[PDB]
Amino acid sequence: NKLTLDKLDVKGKRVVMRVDFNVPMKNNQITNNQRIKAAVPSIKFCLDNGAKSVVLMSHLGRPDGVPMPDKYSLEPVAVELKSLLGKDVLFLKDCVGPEVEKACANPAAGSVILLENLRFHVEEEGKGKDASGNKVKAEPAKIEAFRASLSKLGDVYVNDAFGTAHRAHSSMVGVNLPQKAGGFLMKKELNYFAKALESPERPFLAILGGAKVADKIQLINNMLDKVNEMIIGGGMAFTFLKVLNNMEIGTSLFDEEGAKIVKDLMSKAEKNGVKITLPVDFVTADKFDENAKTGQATVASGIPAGWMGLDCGPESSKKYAEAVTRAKQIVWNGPVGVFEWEAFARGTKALMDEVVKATSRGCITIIGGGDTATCCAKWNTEDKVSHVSTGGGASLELLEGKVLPGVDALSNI
Repeated sequence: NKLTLDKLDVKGKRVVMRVDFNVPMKNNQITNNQRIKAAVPSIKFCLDNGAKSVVLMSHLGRPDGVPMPDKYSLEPVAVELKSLLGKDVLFLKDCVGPEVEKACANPAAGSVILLENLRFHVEEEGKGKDASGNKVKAEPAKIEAFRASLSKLGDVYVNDAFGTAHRAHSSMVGVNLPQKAGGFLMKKELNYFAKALESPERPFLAILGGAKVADKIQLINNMLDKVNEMIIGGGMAFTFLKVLNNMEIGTSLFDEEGAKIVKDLMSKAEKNGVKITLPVDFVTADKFDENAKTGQATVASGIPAGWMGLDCGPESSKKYAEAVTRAKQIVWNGPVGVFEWEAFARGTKALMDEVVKATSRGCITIIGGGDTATCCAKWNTEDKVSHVSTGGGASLELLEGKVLPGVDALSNI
């Protein structure tokens, strides 16, 4: 088992903390601060408990190992963190090197420091692209030196970067300090998912939605071994329906590879006892546009040639709601329509309504990061579900039954 922050003594200690501050940005400003807010409990605990410093490190975006200060700087995050903490945050223009080590060597007590984007250095990922666009690999001596440098910035290490936990990057697995502790966010996220996977309240419903089938196959198979019911929604559903029901789907997404295995998936579900709920009706569009002409369809009518399905219809929302009603635990990963466009948002919104009502009556409702978490912000329901994950990719890994290097790298207890 793993060391965690609650058991760590930080008094008079410099804490180097990996966080996931890889927040959505637009035009040099933050569009969603949840990832930042999510780390505050760990940071506050360190400060409250006497830490000399807290040195925060993260990536932002995918600069691919070249400094891109004008495009992918973490400077705005520092400003936002200050607002959230109500305490000053010193932003450094790099993450390693002699000046950074000196700045972090013995700061004034209580100092909060945010380093520049780790991914400005190829050593963080271990690979990248040069300024010319060439793929490159980092060199071993250089990668060790990068890790050594980060390790100097603190006396103890905390990893609260749940969002990044799937990445075996230098900041994430390569810090060499005597104590390497999981932070409060890391703990909370893992604990929600482990329980869902291992010991769920039942019935356990998974709601999976998305465009493709092919890239959810490990997810669906693993989940089919854990759940009692599954809703398969969004664009991916058309593959199941074309295969299963001989449905005419028009220009709707169709996954040729996935089509090959739909029956195998259904057969597994039937063997395991899992009830599969697919959509039975749709909102149609003449093209993939917010302002497309719209229509309605059912599995039986088909979708007319040249049209595409972009949301489920009211009959599907009904059927989805029945499954939600039965559930004692829910994991929801994926919207069931093109939620960012009004004409195609009704299915997702209705489903959100149901999940919120479920929570109120004791359902454990866990919302996967990414698009599903985005819907929670959009519709202001972040506090009306049990858990809104900060980590869409990381949580998909957990849902697929895979290990997280970021976790595994922590100190054993």
